[PDB]
Amino acid sequence: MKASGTLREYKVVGRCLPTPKCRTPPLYRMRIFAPNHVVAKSRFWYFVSQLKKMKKSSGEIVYCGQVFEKSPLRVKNFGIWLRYDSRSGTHNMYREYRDLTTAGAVTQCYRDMGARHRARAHSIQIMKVEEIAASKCRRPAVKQFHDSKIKFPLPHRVLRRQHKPRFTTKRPNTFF
Amino acid sequence: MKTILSNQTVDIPENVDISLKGRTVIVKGPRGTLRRDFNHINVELSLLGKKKKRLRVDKWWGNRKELATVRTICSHVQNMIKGVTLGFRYKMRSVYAHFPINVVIQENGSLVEIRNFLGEKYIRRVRMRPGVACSVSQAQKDELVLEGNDIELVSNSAALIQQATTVKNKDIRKFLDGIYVSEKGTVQQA
Amino acid sequence: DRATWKSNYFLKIIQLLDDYPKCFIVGADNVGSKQMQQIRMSLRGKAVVLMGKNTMMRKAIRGHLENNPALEKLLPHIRGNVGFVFTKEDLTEIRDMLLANKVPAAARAGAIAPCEVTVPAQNTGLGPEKTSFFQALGITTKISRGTIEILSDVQLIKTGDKVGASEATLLNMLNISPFSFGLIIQQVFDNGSIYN
Amino acid sequence: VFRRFVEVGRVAYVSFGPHAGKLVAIVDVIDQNRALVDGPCTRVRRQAMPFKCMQLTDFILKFPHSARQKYVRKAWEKADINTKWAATRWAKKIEARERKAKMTDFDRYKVMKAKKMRNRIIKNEVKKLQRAALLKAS
RNA sequence: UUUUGAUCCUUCGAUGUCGGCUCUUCCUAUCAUUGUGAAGCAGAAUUCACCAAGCGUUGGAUUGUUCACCCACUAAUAGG
RNA sequence: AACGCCGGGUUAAGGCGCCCGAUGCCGACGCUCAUCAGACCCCAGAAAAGGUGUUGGUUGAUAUAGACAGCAGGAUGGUGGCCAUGGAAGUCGGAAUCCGCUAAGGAGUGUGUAACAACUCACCUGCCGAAUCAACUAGCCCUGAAAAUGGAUGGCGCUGG
RNA sequence: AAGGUGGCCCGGGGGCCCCGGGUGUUACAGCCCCGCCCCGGCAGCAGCAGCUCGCCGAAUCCCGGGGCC
Ligand SMILES: [Mg+2]
Ligand SMILES: [Mg+2]
Ligand SMILES: [Mg+2]
Ligand SMILES: [Mg+2]
Ligand SMILES: [Mg+2]
Ligand SMILES: [Mg+2]
Repeated sequence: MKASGTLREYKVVGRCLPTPKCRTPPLYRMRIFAPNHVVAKSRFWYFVSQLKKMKKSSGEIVYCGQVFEKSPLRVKNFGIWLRYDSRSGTHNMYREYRDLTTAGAVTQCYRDMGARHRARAHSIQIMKVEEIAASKCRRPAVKQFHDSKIKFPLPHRVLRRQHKPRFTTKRPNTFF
Repeated sequence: MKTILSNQTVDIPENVDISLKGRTVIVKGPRGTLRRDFNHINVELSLLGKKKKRLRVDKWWGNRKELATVRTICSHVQNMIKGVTLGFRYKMRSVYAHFPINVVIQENGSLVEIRNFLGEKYIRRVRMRPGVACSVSQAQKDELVLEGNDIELVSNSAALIQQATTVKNKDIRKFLDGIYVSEKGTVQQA
Repeated sequence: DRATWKSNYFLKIIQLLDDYPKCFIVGADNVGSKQMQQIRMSLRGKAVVLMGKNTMMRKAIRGHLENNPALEKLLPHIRGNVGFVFTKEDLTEIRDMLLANKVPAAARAGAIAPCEVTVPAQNTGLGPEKTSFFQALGITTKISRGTIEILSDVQLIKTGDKVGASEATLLNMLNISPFSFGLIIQQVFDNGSIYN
Repeated sequence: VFRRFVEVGRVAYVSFGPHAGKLVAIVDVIDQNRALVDGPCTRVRRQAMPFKCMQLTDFILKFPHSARQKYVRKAWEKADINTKWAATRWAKKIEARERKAKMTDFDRYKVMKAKKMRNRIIKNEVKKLQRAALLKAS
């Protein structure tokens, strides 16, 4: 699965269809991160297939809805649990990112895993996403930001709109 | 990771009078002046406080490579203070087994002629660095004394004479000849 | 584990400190543990001796400051090679015994000198040996028929000087310290009352 | 030798994007390169905005790092930032820039004639001053 | 890929097939020389390794021989 | 992707420093410095094993009731421990491995010793004040990496790409 | 409860004022959660506060400009 743009979070539930043996099978819920309801339903089927005797053909999906960020203007610290396949072997992780939304964070995880491990999106499975408090946050890149009087400058300021003149007299300054 | 901030202060004594044009530092005091350029290093050198009691040196957004350049400055400045106030006396004793090394000083301690090393006809006309004062001590048979403000120039000139008197093609574990540094200290103690 | 032994130290420090309110803050400086067992053997029943981690004492005492303020003056006192010497029996005799009891150990070639160290004129106690250790320094040593005899007395080390190995060797041979390793008194403390 | 610092409460001028030409306060910090921003009185919604685009001034309206928009509106009106802004020379050379884009052809002609005259007067007075300095020298 | 073999895509209306002589340049996996490290390196003599291929590496008896073996000098009588 | 001869529009697989039509986006997040760097199916070449180069992870110990270096001082007592043996008295084998002061002290790391001497080790006081230590794993780079006319990521060149 | 605002203590910078450090829970700054007040009540509404996040038009129509024939 390509992670194009930015993910949504969807609440998928489904079930096996009735049979003469059991007239009312239990419903099953998941939390799929995906761009759309089509790839959501597909990934749902893959996980259910890994755990339960259940295929898309033998069953049906009852409900796929989008789930909004209930607190979008608060800032949060998300804590993700992973499962990734190496070139050689598989490995579990626990990674902390610092974002506003579940989706923004998951995106950031994908991009980081890609940088640091060249892990391609299909290999990865998401198993738990928990918002975690500053007290319980372990990783020092996060821990440094919890401070009321944070302060820093912008030192070296690389110019943008380089080509708009392309030809000036004055050499550009970057110190303000 | 990108560390948001590092800094380290050096509380200087009242005798010295530093000043700075940006990165280039100048330090004056009793024994003389000392300038030193840091333009390669890229840091914030704040000279805050009345009585000029302390230097502070910030470093915003540094990684592991860039954090190492703070304490190195701190130390280079401290040694500069020693060089302006007290100075640097590098002692070094001439070791030999059988053949005695006839040493002689030229140009009021700038130059050093070293004769009869292992009975070699070649003679080592070693030149000291600028701002260095060679001198044979008194009350000691085999004793050079190199005085000066800059430790760098002193110590390099020391190694110059040391590597100049080196035994080629021989078992150095046995033939323990040549000049060797013994005691590093200052002109006046504190 | 280290965390539980530390909390155990807090279990000793609170019970003896609350029950017994009186300490002699003596300083066990470089004294050996065998010498310590002889002094503990002397003050086995009556006294109860203590050392530990400086911050371990800092928080045990900060805990004491809520209930018993008597240990408020102790916080600055545990500094240098310092330890408490809790005691119920008597104050002046334990003070004199603690200042006295020192076993003369070997002379250290290296530590600082408070006062002048001395080298008396006395025979070596050997056969024909190398005179260069004594004649290097500047002491008159004669060969009284084979056996070496010392002519004149000279004081080698002065107040505040590093003890070399050569100047150390004669104290190592005699095994007689000028000043013994020991336990130095700091202050007396009787129920919230300092004695200099 | 840094003079302006990113401090919660500091005002920034928006260079480009959708919200160009607008003033806005830095409410909070997320990371090295992304901050929470809001400008209630200038018609800008509470939103994320990277430090890249913005360029910070020397004004620091005071409020807590997580203060909800009410206390910001009151503190903004209380300080009266907008007027001090309009006093700044900055804004004046911005309005000049814009008037120069708006420049009409008739105004362009009147201006050319104004220049022509103002510069002939200056040329006369300056030449008399140079002969005056020669007179002073002589 | 300096041996040898395995293969048959190219040429049989013809690519002159073994050795020596003469001559140029080229590679380095350094025999010797220059500078240096290590040795169960005291000095001498001798071993191992790094930079380095710019300059050198012979005269003869026997065999068509390449190869082989031997005498003599050498700093060295390295390999392609 | 398949073709009669043409005008207009749009696309595929590929691409957009300049050669060479097109980003002269205020494009987003990160990694990496190589005195042999690296650059897109088939493709025209390299590995096992390393690295206190660096970036992340896992597990297990340690931590503000405050370590771990560091400088110093002790750096040892039952005890020549019993069984082995000839001796393990700290230092072939083999049995031992409990106790004391305790801040801590093994029937002992090395030099040096049949074991001591001499130098020396684990363990802790003095000061010191926040995070520290060990073993694994995978990411990039590096070592491992030699052949003959002068030479080829297509060239020029490229290190906020 | 705290990423601790005023108060208190220690420092460090000025001779009553300014800057670091330490306890702590609203006080002249705030944040977090439960219950009850007609889903508490008021506009407005995928918001010209011209881009905080989407999917659509029998639940949708209009106007304008260029090119070729
Ligand atoms: Mg064929
Ligand atoms: Mg032919
Ligand atoms: Mg022919
Ligand atoms: Mg080579
Ligand atoms: Mg030799
Ligand atoms: Mg091309």
